Amino acid sequence: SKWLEGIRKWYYNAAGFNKLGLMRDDTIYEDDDVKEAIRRLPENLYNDRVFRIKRALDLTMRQQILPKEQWTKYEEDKFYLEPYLKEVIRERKEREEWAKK
Amino acid sequence: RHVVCRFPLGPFCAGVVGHAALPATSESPVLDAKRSFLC
Amino acid sequence: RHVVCRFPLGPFCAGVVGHAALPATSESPVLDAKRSFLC
Amino acid sequence: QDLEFTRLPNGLVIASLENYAPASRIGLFIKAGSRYEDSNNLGTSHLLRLASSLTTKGASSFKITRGIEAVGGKLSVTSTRESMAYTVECLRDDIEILMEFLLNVTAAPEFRRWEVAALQSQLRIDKAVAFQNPQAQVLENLHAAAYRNALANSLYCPDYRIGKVTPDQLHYYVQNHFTSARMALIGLGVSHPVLKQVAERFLNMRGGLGLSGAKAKYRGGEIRDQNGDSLVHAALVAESAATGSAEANAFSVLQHVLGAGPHVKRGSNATSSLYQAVAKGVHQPFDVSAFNASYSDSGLFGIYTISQAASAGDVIKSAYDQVKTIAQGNLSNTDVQAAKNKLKAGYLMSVESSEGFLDEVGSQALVAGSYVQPSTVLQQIDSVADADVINAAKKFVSGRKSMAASGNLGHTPFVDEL
Amino acid sequence: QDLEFTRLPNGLVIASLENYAPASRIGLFIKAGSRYEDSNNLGTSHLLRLASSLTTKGASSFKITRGIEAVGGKLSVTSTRESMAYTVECLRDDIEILMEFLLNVTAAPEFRRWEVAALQSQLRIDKAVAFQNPQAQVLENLHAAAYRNALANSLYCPDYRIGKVTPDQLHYYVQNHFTSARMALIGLGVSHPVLKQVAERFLNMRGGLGLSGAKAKYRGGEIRDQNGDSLVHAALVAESAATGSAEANAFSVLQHVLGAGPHVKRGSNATSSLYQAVAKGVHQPFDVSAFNASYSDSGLFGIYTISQAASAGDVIKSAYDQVKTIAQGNLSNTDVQAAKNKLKAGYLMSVESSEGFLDEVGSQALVAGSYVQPSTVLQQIDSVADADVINAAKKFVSGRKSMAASGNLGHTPFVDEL
Repeated sequence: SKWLEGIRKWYYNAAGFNKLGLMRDDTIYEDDDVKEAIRRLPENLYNDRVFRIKRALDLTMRQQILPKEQWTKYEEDKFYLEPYLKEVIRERKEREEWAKK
Repeated sequence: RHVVCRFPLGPFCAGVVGHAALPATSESPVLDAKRSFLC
Repeated sequence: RHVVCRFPLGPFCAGVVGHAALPATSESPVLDAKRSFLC
Repeated sequence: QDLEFTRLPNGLVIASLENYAPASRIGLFIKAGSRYEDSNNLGTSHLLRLASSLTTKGASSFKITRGIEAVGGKLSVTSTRESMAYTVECLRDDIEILMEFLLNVTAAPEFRRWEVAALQSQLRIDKAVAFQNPQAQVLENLHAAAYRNALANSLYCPDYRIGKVTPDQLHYYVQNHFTSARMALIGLGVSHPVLKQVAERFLNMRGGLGLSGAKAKYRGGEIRDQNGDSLVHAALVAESAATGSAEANAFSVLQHVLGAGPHVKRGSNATSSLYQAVAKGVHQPFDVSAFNASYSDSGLFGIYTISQAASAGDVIKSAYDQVKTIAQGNLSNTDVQAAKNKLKAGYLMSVESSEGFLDEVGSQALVAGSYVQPSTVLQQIDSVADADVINAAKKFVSGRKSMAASGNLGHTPFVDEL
Repeated sequence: QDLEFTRLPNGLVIASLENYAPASRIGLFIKAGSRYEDSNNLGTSHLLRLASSLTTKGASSFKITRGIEAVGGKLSVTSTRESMAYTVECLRDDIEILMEFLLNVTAAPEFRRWEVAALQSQLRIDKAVAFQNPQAQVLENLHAAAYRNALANSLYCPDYRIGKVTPDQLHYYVQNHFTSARMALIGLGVSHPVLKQVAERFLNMRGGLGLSGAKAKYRGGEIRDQNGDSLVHAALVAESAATGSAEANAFSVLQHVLGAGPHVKRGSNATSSLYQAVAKGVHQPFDVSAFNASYSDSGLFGIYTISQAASAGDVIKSAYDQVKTIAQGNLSNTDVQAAKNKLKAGYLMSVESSEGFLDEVGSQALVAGSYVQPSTVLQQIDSVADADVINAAKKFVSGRKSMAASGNLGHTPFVDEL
């Protein structure tokens, strides 16, 4: 319940990708399914993701962190990529299930 | 009789082959039936 | 006058820049001048 | 047995014939097509025709393709300027599955952005393949010249619209034209109760007549292509009649008087009045025939000729003169009887194939209200008199004419010169 | 001094003006263009215009390019529908050098297969660059629609002819159109005897009065291009008088009555009758002027309108109504006088530049075979009466219409609807 929410928020703060302005779905490993999901993103979301990732890379190059008020809040972190990734994974699972028989 | 196939020649003027998906189009009665014979 | 240059607009509608070879074409008065006033 | 007909309360037509054939073929004829596009969404029907295999709310693209192929069935889309037919063919033991796919494709599409964007290039590929033969482009230009509002729209997406057909346009077109009243579910090798049940299951939604198409207006213009080919294809037509009416039968009999089909392979087209009329004047390889298009709003009757670039004009003149000869009352009764026999035999052979019969029944259910037996159609053809054919020829001669040519066009006449 | 105009025995016309300017400009105007192409050599004039720097009998392509660029000179070809003007401009001392190059380009061309084949793609590049602005496409369609032949040919090679212009066609064109009686050699900053000597040295081999094209036959058709652009460009014209006649002066005065173009940057074009007539009912971005093409055998006068896609019909009808009102006699003497002032000022400004003066003298030598002082041109301009302008407007209103449109169309009328 609220205990799980508290530990999840603590972990989100500890995993400092919000300190770089990134969102959770910007840090996922770009395997084949994630690449296909990115390919299906609408143009605005793709551009926003590209800029956020580039800014994070610049910050890590300078070994610096975004101002405290610019960190991505846990409650306002939107999982934009999750639906597309889920759809791609379902399609892959369907293809594999067909291949089994 | 109400198809665009008023005369059999002409309709099906252009239609692509296919399996499980094969679009086709139908213009109206046209020529190029005996065109091949002459030359 | 006996040139197709009837009004400043139109003739020399599509003249490409160049040096030592620069072809140009001339049609007749075709408006589009003062069109740029509004988007 | 006998074809069974039904009109559901929402307006959907259902026709079922049980011929006990090993293969069942089910079609869904929707009163969509190019004529129901406007200037802002040209080519939408082309992409819709190409997008039968895309993902639907019920089944995915992969599922649709694999499931249809597994039972060896075929899913096809045939689109004219006034109708789109989605047909599924397979062995009767496994028809229900295909029906679901069919009734998904036309009732719960999704038009996912990425799928449509991938499909865009297929528009250009299909257009190029279709235009590989000159008749397609010549007839497209002929419809563009003859009509101005609705039927002028081409069966193929315009070049500037290849990458611009958005999923929103496809959704709007489907929601406004794939309606219950605009649909008819025909089936060969199926029982009426199953067809009715599946229609209730899927085609219950999207009722009403849908978005109404604008009445076709006759333009009477001309379009010249100038593609530089040795052979010139020239079509010269005039507003003939609307399908179904007695004028349509008169124009059909007139077309078979002039001579449409080749009949005897490598033959001199002796019965074909146009071919023999042109032949005595032109000795180069030409081939000519009579064009006859019938639509709900209007129709176009005329002459379609192929000719050598140098002599093309002469050919057209000769052909035109021949029709004038018919228009002046020079029409033998034996010629009319032979044309009626040819028309009746051609119609009977058209509905011989399951494809032809299904398309005929779908067109009758969509344009008309019920299905008319072939005997009544033959009676209608027989009722046509010589005076009616002469009047049709007179109407073609007098009416303002639209022309479309493609070729060298150095010696091809204009409409005014005809 | 004044212009030294002279006609050579072979028919060649040489004119020279010594204005003592530091720069010297020599043009060779030839009565060759798209008008003098047939259906089999369409695009030949385009490639010929693009081929001013190919290898010749006297000099090679490398030699021509490097020699012209070394002295800083410029060689350009301006090809209108019925004329083609080569011109070399450089400093007064080096002009002689360029002169040779010029007369090697025209008198003794040498089209080598490899060079022409390499040049072929330049046709596509140049046509794309030209068609970047819609006015070019609309005008090509307008000339195709208005005329059946001759002037119907476009200034640019057809797409299907891009890679099919053989060197033999270029040789035939040059031989049959680059003849002495069809040429004129005009010079600024060049002494007359030197120009005569160079003309004798080069422009004597080819006998005059080459192959002559047919008279352009007015068609009065229509060509509507659906390209989905936000702005619709429409040109609605009718056959006016040929150049050099009094009625041509009347048509030009009428054009300046309606308004040829703006005289104030970002101005409202208050004196433009067409602009004010359209503005009264259209509150969107628009532009309307009077199109006036004057050719040797015929001419076109009409209205050119750029408008919104949904408002194109309103703009076209408003401009046509204004022209009709002028035709009925609603033309003030003050307006005619103002239009005459605009015409005289525009002509003097056009001939004010060196390029303008050169092209004007070349056109006069190629059409009338003689030079007319600007005072005589002004006297002819002011000799137009209000009655003449009203009659020209009547002729436009009561004449066969040819229209070319490009844009989203949909709300753009047809020629019959006007």
